[PDB]
Amino acid sequence: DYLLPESNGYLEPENELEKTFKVQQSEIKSSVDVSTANKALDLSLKEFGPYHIKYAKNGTHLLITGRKGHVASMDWRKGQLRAELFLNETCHSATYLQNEQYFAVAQKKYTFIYDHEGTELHRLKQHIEARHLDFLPYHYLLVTAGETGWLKYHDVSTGQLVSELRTKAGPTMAMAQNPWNAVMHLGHSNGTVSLWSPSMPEPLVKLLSARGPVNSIAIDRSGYYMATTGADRSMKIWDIRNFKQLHSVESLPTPGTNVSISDTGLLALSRGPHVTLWKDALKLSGDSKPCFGSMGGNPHRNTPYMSHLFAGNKVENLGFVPFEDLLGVGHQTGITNLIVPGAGEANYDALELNPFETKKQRQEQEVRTLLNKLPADTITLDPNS
Amino acid sequence: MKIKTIKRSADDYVPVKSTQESQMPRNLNPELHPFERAREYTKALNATKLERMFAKPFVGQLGYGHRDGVYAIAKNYGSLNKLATGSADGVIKYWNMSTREEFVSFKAHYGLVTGLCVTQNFMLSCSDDKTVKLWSINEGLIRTFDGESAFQGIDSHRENSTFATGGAKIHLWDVNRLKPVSDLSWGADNITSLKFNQNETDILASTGSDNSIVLYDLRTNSPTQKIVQTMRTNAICWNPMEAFNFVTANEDHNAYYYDMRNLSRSLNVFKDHVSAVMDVDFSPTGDEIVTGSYDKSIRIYKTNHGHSREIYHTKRMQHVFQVKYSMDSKYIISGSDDGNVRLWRSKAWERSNVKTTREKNKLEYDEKLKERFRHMPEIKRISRHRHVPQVIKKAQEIKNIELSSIK
Amino acid sequence: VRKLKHHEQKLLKKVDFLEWKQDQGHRDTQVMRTYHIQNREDYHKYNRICGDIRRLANKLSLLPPTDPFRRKHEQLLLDKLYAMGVLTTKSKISDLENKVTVSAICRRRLPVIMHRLKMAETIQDAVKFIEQGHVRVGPNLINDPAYLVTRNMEDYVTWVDNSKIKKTL
RNA sequence: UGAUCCU
RNA sequence: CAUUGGUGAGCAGCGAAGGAUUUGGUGGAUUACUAGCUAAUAGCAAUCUAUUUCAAAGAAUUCAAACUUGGGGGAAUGCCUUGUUGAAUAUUCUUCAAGUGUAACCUCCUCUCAAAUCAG
Repeated sequence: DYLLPESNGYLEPENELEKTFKVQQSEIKSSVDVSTANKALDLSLKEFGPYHIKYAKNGTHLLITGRKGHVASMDWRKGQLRAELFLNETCHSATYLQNEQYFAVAQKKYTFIYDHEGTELHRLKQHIEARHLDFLPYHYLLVTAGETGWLKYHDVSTGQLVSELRTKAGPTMAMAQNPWNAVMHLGHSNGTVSLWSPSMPEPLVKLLSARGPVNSIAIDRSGYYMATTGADRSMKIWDIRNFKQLHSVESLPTPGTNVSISDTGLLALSRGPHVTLWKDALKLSGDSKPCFGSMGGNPHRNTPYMSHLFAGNKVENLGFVPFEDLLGVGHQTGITNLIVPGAGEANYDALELNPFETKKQRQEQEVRTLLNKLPADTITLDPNS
Repeated sequence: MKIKTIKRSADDYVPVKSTQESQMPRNLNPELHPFERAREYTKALNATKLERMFAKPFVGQLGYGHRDGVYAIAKNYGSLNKLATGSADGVIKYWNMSTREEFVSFKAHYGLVTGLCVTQNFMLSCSDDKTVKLWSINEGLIRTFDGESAFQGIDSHRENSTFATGGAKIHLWDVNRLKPVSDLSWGADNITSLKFNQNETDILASTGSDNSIVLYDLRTNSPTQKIVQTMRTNAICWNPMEAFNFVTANEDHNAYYYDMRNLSRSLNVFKDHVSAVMDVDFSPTGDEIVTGSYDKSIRIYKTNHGHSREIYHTKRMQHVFQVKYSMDSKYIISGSDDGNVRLWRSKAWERSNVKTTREKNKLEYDEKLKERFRHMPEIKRISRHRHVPQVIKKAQEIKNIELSSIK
Repeated sequence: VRKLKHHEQKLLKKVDFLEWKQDQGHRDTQVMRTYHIQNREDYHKYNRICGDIRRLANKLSLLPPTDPFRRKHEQLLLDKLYAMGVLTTKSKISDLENKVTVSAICRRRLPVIMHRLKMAETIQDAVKFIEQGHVRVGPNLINDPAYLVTRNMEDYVTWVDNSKIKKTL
């Protein structure tokens, strides 16, 4: 416990009169240290479509996918850029599967698996739609939910299809994989998120999450609380460990396009022109219920921790850097990294992921993970069963 | 409005010198570490499949061995490097475990030798033609001890520099003596084997050719107990660790391990083998018993489990007649009817290399994992398994058939 | 990726990241190599029809043999596929499953046609000339390099008039 | 752990 | 000799305080101009926060839901379907077969060309 060398950043009001959420990002960029203040990027690439964002599980490479033709893998911290592909088919998402050397893009029809340089490795005959393209490196399993009812699991270690699960739910409106559990979460128009394992052809458990369609879903690091948003201007705080929505934030001004969860407990809600993050909102009490406005400054009622409004955009998606305190918000013209104080964890474990990794360390670690892949039957509702 | 962020500081995690190794900050928070069962399970399965890939028991033989067949192997109990092998022709051959070559060899007996045993180097070769001969290791035939029985056995004794013979009658000799001191018999029959225990060395275990086990006490010059067993017994071994229990090998394909306090109930039974188990030998740890059959096969198993975790066989050895365990618990010497004494591992994956402490701590961790992931079935199919020969697999099938007809 | 060890190899028995069985040996790319098609999906735009040839060629082989519709419709298939030149011969019926490749329909492509006629030196130089707007098929200058040209249209490809590469030859 | 083939 | 080739010298000739070339960057147009942001009848634009929350309104194919699959084989192991068997309480689940059943899962094809070189 005392070996833990680095401690989180904080944000403190210092008055009741002074307010926490009112800080702006140019105002933040004054006091943050120079490399960390400079780690906020403004990539306005206004020519192509709205931009999809994903950092790798280590923050070392950023992958972006504009809706029209852009596919871009930068070695994000440095000036290096690996991939810049212009496919005139339209794309939806992308993820690095194992390392920055191999990634996968979610196109109009077919998923593509791709080299760092931008070369074509593997076009999938299957995956005939691809809306959410997500990965779990602990099974080496690219799990993809298109606009189809089905859900496809490709084991890119072997390079073969594991399984394909028809939901009977229709087009997938959301998918968030569980880091702690590797159960997949699919969200559809009935207000229903289904938990999934590749073995079980019926879902593990269905959840009538909200009314209307599922806008998005996002899961804790601990796998305890998953924050779900419907298109009904509502966001539920599901505690998966006992399958209860802790708080039901009703009547947003606009339904959130996405939700995202940091490591230390931050929650990101992006209505699209606005991005708003709460601190410690996932806890058990309804005092920790995330609320927009606490009248009278009552400590029980909970205000948002950090706010932002995008002027000329309706942003697409967002994702924290997993070890740093920023979050990449993909807007129509591009990418902002909005600086949080305490979102990411300060003390990573190198033996799990390496944010500072040599290429020789990388090819050691890749072989280490491929030795430690699990075959797909081990995806279960509990890791420990 | 206190504004504070995370700073990696770009110097702690990435070191100054180019020759300096990386700093490796760890957080053992379980949220960072998702799979404590499954990833450790896959490491254990990798280790078990690797130990099936690291299943290379064979080292080599000792020299070119006997032409006529090894029947008894003596080991000097101080000498970890040297050993002795007696042939039914009568040629005694002495080997060094480093060189694996004949240190010295002698035309001992024109009859068979039945046992070689070592007490002051000094070797003692018991015959079929009523003669034991005393040889020294650098020359030959110091003194021959002539007895009235054709010598069905021998055993050494460290204290008072003594050795008894096994025969029709067991009669205890000394080094200086040419006639024995005292001759013992519980029952009036020829005795197949003898063994002094090593600690509280005065006690002896004496098999009996008409299905007998006697426990001889040198302090009384009289046996102190005898259980008349079902079938006759081949050979014996006292554990060097426990010093009051011993395993013996029986005429049926079964080895029984008995206790000096209670012979009326055995400590244990072991029946993986398919023929008359020739020889047993016990680890200096006291962990595992290794036993060689009349069948062309040896087997290693631990004392408490009771079933063969390890089985040894190959092409050019048969009816092995003898198996002798290490001084250092690391390698078993294996005598042959085929005459050639092979050097075999105690564990085929355990290697002689003194290990770098990265891989050594990893190997200790992996086998610790192998035990806490033991009784899972998918681990079990790789953990039991290795090739068994065709007739012996059929012979185990035959034994299961006959025991199924019995019940 | 690693020239991995003797001890690594046996544990990673079935894995690969370069040649997959769903990736079908990267066979399509070897045709995308030899004919230099711009988009990938042009291959699967031929191969989605190419099985559709065989899917009619197979079930017309399942009719009774002297079914007077069967021999007539197969002739109507084969005269059509012989006008487009995607098979060399028309006498046998067996080309409808053996000769119908993506490479055979892809060697009825436009720069393959000019590359046969040696107006161009290589294949990709003809593609560059179509992109430059130098070529025409009878009446029309064609901009598209991916032109399906029939056997009977093959005489109509000339250089376009007043050019700088028609005066080059 | 196992199970095929040829004189 | 035509050089109708340019170099090269030159000259006539043109010719206002230089001429000729080559390129970087940026701005302007490249469709016909009604302002920016937001939660939008309004507020903002130095700010929406210590009115943004109560309130109302808000839940069908009783489970319609691959309109998407290169083509042949098969499709062991899966699944699907009914046939058929047991259990629990009119339905799931155990068990089992029949399926020129099957976008899982196995192979064959969807490469070898009047392109060129090369012996004869």
